[PDB]
Amino acid sequence: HMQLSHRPAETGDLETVAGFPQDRDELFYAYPKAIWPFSVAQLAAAIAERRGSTVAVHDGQVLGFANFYQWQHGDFCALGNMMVAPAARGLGVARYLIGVMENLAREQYKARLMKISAFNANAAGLLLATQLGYQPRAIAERHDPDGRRVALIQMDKPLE
Ligand SMILES: O=C(N[C@H](CO)[C@H](O)c1ccc([N+](=O)[O-])cc1)C(Cl)Cl
Ligand SMILES: O=C(N[C@H](CO)[C@H](O)c1ccc([N+](=O)[O-])cc1)C(Cl)Cl
Repeated sequence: HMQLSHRPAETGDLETVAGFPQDRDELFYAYPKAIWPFSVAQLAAAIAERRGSTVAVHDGQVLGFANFYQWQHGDFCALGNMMVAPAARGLGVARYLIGVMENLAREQYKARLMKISAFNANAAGLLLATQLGYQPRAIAERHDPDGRRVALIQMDKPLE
């Protein structure tokens, strides 16, 4: 069914990926420093600052995007910017990309651990990470775009 492949993100993918977040909450979950409306320029700025920007493809469509927020050779990487096409939610795209990013963290960065953090309102992300073997380690206070306090739940998982 949902055959998925991956490759590094390319300039040609920017518009498509920038179309993924459907509301301010979704943008905040994936890219908390971004400002709504999202734009190719904001996506390109993240890609420049980060590593490992990767897309997931199915039936000739880019359906997902992720990168590393943090990377420390021999130590850990932290997942960032997970976005999924609105017509492909709940089909395994985020799960698939997390596995790809785990492999890349192991292979390229010799990471022993992957970190995933999710904002408290992002139930789906918390639950998916839990399904994939991530455990919560800490909770940090953050603020949303309206200045309201939110909880960032910081999870991790050993790699192999
Ligand atoms: O789909 C969600 N969260 C997933 C969990 O894997 C992920 O955090 C995500 C965030 C933003 C997004 N987007 O804006 O396209 C897509 C997936 C919630 Cl918005 Cl319901
Ligand atoms: O700054 C630029 N490129 C960098 C890489 O050198 C990166 O691609 C980027 C693009 C857009 C951007 N932005 O508009 O915020 C920031 C960085 C060009 Cl606009 Cl000159």
